[PDB]
Amino acid sequence: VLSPADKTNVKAAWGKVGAHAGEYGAEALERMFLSFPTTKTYFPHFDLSHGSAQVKGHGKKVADALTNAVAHVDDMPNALSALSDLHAHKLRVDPVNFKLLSHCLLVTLAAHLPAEFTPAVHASLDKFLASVSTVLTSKYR
Amino acid sequence: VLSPADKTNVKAAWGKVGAHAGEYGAEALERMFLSFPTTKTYFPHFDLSHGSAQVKGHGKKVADALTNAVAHVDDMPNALSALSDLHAHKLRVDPVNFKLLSHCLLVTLAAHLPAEFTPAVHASLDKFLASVSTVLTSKYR
Amino acid sequence: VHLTPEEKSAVTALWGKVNVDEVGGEALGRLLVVYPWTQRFFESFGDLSTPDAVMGNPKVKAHGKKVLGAFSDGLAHLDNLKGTFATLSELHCDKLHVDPENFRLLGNVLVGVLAHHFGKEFTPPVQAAYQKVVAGVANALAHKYH
Amino acid sequence: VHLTPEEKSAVTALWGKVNVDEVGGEALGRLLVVYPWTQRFFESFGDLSTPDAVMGNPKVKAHGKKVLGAFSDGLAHLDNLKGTFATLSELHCDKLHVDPENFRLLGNVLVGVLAHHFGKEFTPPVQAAYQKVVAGVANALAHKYH
Ligand code: HEM
Ligand code: HEM
Ligand code: HEM
Ligand code: HEM
Repeated sequence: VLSPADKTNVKAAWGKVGAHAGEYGAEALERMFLSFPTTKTYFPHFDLSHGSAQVKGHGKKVADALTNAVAHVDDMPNALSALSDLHAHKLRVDPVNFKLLSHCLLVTLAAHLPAEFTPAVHASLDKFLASVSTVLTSKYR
Repeated sequence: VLSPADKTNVKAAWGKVGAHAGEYGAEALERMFLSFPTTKTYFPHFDLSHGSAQVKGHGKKVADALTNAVAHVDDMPNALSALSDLHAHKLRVDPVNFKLLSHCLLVTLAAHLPAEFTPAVHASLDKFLASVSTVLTSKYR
Repeated sequence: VHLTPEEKSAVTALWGKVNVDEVGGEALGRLLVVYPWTQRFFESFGDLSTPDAVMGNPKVKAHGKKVLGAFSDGLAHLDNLKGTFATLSELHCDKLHVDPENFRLLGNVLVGVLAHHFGKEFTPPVQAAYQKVVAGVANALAHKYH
Repeated sequence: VHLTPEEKSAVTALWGKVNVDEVGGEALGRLLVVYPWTQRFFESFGDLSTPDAVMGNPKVKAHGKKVLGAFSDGLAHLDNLKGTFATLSELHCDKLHVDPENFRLLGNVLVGVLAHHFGKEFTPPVQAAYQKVVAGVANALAHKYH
């Protein structure tokens, strides 16, 4: 579960992301396609070229779903309801894959938040990405 | 989430384990150390040889724990509060090992319940063990 | 894969008694009931909304027998899992878009099925030799991914 | 491991700028904070009660530099990590009883660290190259488990 401090810590790092979310989000996805190339099996109908509009848009959608979760940290299931349904019933993405993106996102924040990515901010972020992943996977079966 | 049918399927199945629960516990540990050798890393103090009374008695404790899990299917976090503090703050077993025992445990049930190990029954049990694993690993961080 | 004389003997002996038709089918069906998300690759297969439905569907049975039959040839070429499955690895990657994690999930349900089928005869040591086989097949398959 | 010439040069060049001891201590320190169950091996290092305690601990730091120097000598032998890490692998299994998952944990915490240290120089392709190196090492360290 997320402790009080965890929430303060996400809300702080994320605030800092500010307007770049969409950009960060696109960077994460490309980090993932390069690192874990099996994750591409889920995007066969995307142009996964670098700078592709497809990747940049989806990047922005991802980041928006994250800001929202950040906004409704005390109520994620609710806040992501529509999203867990989609991933569960439509995309049917194997739960392993959520670890992979979370990792890639964490690397993305690291590279862009020198001053803020303290060991404790890092732990709280790792946890929140775990919870986001658990909420999104919860209706799979 | 455990649906009323999953609950019914679990009670049902576990009920046929009956008195063999401990016996099945041990066999599960056993399949576990031979299948996934890395898990032995946590019992360097046990005689892991076949017939080992330490395995046997450990098998029995696990089993009894699952029994108590079944009995309290609606309030597992409470019923397993002590086990979760233990695995998390003392043993500190990597979460990834909960999956490996859960599999060896499904495997043992299958091999002993040729009639009740229906595909449906197979899914409610795996649901059940993944929740039990979730509970035990909920206080790690 | 590397298996002790003991392990090959146990793998192969159990395999001689497996009905590739019945087992393939059970294995595939149980994949789709236990981990429903895998149903995304078989959109064009029939009703898959019920365990009865899955388990009773001719297309699933059909597929199962083909998977197992493929698996069977790996067994026979335990020494060269990679070279044996390279073509099907490329198939599943470039044409099918199957996340190789599914290989794993299948490898596990197969163990479960042999266990259910064989009971006692599927002993800890026998399980272990099969756990290795399936892991090997799942890696020979994920091998051409890129 | 399996690295194109370009990937090797990439790995080799950033590495040239790492302060081994500093990063070593950071990664290890970060491991103990992010994934606290890893602390189980380090009870004789003393206070690990807070993130500050962990990061400030001379024992963690000293342990970090030893782990990172070995990793570092590893790079010289990308061609044969299994060769290079065989004894150590034997040690973590037989005498330390370190579950090879921890290695996978450190590998990723390490990547996080490189990313935080180098920022923008840590591009998506630099990350990929590193991700192969770290999975290769963790594999090589787990090969003699039994
Ligand atoms: C925290 C993790 C994730 C979040 C917040 C997330 C969020 C989203 C959102 C908001 C959408 C689109 C909804 C709309 O169109 O507005 C979506 C779609 C999608 N996601 Fe996820 N997602 C996550 C993880 C994953 C992972 C791990 C994968 C697979 C590797 C995945 C694959 C997909 C695909 C293929 C689509 C549809 C793309 C298209 O065809 O438009 N997602 N996700
Ligand atoms: C549902 C899964 C599990 C259940 C129900 C369970 C239950 C138990 C119980 C009842 C105890 C003894 C506590 C006491 O005597 O107060 C125990 C201890 C222990 N467990 Fe677990 N356990 C689970 C999973 C794990 C896993 C996956 C591992 C590692 C591979 C693990 C490693 C240990 C060890 C090392 C101990 C202490 C053994 C000794 O030194 O006496 N457990 N567990
Ligand atoms: C694990 C070992 C596997 C083996 C050896 C294997 C082998 C095969 C074979 C031999 C074919 C058909 C080509 C022919 O008709 O000769 C095939 C097709 C296929 N496989 Fe795999 N398979 C495996 C697992 C999987 C898994 C886990 C999935 C996803 C659940 C999958 C998805 C597919 C699909 C969708 C097709 C084509 C179906 C169609 O065209 O109707 N396979 N596979
Ligand atoms: C690439 C990953 C790693 C490498 C290269 C590595 C390397 C080393 C080396 C070189 C030593 C000392 C060898 C000797 O005294 O002969 C060692 C000791 C040790 N390592 Fe590892 N290590 C790794 C990961 C880890 C992890 C992740 C853990 C636990 C979370 C760990 C736990 C230990 C412990 C407890 C010792 C003994 C410390 C002592 O007795 O002073 N190692 N490691």
